[PDB]
Amino acid sequence: LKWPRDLRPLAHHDLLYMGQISEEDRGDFNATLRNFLVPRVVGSQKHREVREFIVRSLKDLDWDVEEDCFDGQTPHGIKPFCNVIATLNPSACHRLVLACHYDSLLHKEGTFIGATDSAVPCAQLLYLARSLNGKLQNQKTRGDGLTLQLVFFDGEEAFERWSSHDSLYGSRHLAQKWHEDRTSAERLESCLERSEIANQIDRMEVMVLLDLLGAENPRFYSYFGETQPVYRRLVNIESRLNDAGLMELPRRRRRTNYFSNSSTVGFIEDDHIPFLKRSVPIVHIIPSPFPDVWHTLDDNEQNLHHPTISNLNKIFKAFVSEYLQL
Repeated sequence: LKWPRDLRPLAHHDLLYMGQISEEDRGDFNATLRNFLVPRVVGSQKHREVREFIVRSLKDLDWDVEEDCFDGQTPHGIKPFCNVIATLNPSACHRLVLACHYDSLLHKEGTFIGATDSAVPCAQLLYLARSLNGKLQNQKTRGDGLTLQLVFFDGEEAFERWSSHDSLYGSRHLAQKWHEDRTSAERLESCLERSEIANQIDRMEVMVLLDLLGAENPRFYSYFGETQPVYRRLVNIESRLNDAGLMELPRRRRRTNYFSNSSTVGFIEDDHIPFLKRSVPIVHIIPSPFPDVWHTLDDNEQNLHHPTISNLNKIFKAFVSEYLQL
């Protein structure tokens, strides 16, 4: 079946512009990232400070920001959780949703930063909102029924052994909340003609979930045939950026190959699961294999690979620009 929205290839001018990273761009991203490179344990002061920083950053950009807060039972007793949902144009029927988790694992061995997991994704979402703000604010005026939404999930990590009941606290909560919140196309602005809207979850046109990003040479695959048309845009954008010589490589005459033009047989549990189960199309931007530092105390700032992060930022900026026709 065809994707419900016609995907217009990015004009060369826009590809080149989105594929630019200046010294001011690097500095802004790095300043943003520094705010996340702290332990973010559920219920802790630093976790609250990170949430407040996300919320303030997006409110300052004139986004609608909801703090979806609740208490949930865990193997460590009752815990507070707060998802952050930022929506550029609340009234727009359809949302391109970009997401990640902002909590960090309570690690048995000691202080755990979770730099890839998911401090970098968090910073990338805020960087997108900041770097594209002018274009996003212009797009919001169009009345085209499409907008950008950023979701920062709380409580992705298990407190003890990962299980259906101990993991994905924020995403399970939000998916259920939105699924049970009934609405219809008539209540919303400019829904696509053949849309079936019965609840808030139906407004998530596609959820692009970023996780475990920041290590060198990640390998992505299309995890869902349903979103192959969207995934293939990431493949294409990466190819075009390489052809134009806009990717950072350590030697001349190399290419990045992050987005494999294949699917893989791999089952990964993550914040998309509660949405997938409710028919939200998913693009899961998570590497396979996971970074070598995964869930070790070495998942820290110095083990990040900055040229890779820069390259990913170019792909993501170009992707959002293409999808929203910025």
